[PDB]
Amino acid sequence: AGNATEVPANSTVLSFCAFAVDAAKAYKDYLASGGQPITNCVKMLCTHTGTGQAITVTPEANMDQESFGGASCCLYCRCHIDHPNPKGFCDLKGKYVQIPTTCANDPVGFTLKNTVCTVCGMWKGYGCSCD
Amino acid sequence: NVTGLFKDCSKVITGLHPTQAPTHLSVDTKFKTEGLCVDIPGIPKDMTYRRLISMMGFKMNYQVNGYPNMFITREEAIRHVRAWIGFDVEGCHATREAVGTNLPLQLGFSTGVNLVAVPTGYVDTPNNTDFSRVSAKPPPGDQFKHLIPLMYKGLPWNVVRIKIVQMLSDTLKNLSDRVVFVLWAHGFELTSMKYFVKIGPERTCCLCDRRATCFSTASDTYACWHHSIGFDYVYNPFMIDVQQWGFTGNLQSNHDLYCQVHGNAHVASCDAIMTRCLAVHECFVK
Ligand SMILES: O=C1C[C@@H](c2ccncc2)CN1
Ligand SMILES: O=C1C[C@H](c2ccncc2)CN1
Ligand SMILES: [Zn+2]
Ligand SMILES: [Zn+2]
Ligand SMILES: [Zn+2]
Ligand SMILES: [Zn+2]
Repeated sequence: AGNATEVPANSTVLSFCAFAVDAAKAYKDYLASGGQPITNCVKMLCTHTGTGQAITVTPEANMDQESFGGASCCLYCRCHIDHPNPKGFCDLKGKYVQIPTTCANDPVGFTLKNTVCTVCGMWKGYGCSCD
Repeated sequence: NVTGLFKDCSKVITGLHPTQAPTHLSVDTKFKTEGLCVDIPGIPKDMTYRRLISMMGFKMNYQVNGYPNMFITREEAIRHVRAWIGFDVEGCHATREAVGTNLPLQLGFSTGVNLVAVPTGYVDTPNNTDFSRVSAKPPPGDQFKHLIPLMYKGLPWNVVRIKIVQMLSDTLKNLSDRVVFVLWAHGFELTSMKYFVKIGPERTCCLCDRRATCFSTASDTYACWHHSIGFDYVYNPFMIDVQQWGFTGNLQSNHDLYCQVHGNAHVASCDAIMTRCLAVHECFVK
């Protein structure tokens, strides 16, 4: 009974992060010890003529990015654990997230390490027009 | 190739919208094309779902620098026999809004303690994962009849985990710097540990040089067994599955080969007492 959501290549990393006091640190450490990044994300097919904004209602990848389903790029959603937000809600679930193509092999790791500019809506260091 | 870890146990026939699905497998078939997913204009997100996610199938076989192994060898377990706590969990089944997973109901320990939890699961919603009470029933059969009254005598998990930390601390503070849970067929015991165990690098207590055995979500601090009053999580426990030592039949038959003072009273604490007792006779007698 039920429907599988996961593949065996992700069992170890998701188990490790599901039990960690600090899941983001555990994921970073798992990668540094040679582990594979989380796979089975929701990658979208799009026209690559989007705005390039980081978090959007529909896919908005420009030619330097890929678009993903937002929950699938969130470590807390993938491990079914608490979000470190004040009210415990997610800012990626229910949106699409644009990830630089050079980082698209590890979308979960990308969202953990990076920040969206509140002024221009683009990732800091990967599109932000403010600095 | 799929795993049962994080299986969706809801009875909803369809999958999720691409923005809400945790994984490509979980996206509804309608969005899948050309090896990936597409957004379909006019097909909205679902804003009211509650999908129970199974915690059966954890695999603690990582090797990460600075994080200790949870499962230990027979040789390491023998050196830490004073840390041994037998542990067994009897579960109840998800029902009604979900089917296909086991929830912890009676948590038993070799100290003779049984703790009863409210049937609680991890329910994915449009905004987060809601750790909440779920519909459940004991498994059918005369061997599981004793679990029927326990369905309405459970305590909330925030209370149960404090009681587990207090019991372990009182039992072990003068015996060991750690705990070794002694298990028989560990899968469901490891799923139950998700509800009261946290892991990370080896740490020291917030009041001494002893290694940390407990963690508090109230202050994000660490404590040994002597300084853990009010702490809610067991931190970096160790464990061993005795069934993997070459036994063939059930727990009771192997336990009874060495011991006769522990009669089977069919309860989690009894199974936990038998598992520790069997391990003690196997490693230390004759
Ligand atoms: O097309 C589909 C996807 C499938 C599902 C898998 C995992 N979690 C939820 C749903 C059910 N229908
Ligand atoms: O020296 C001991 C062993 C004893 C014990 C019995 C069962 N489970 C755990 C511990 C308590 N004191
Ligand atoms: Zn999330
Ligand atoms: Zn900016
Ligand atoms: Zn201490
Ligand atoms: Zn015995």
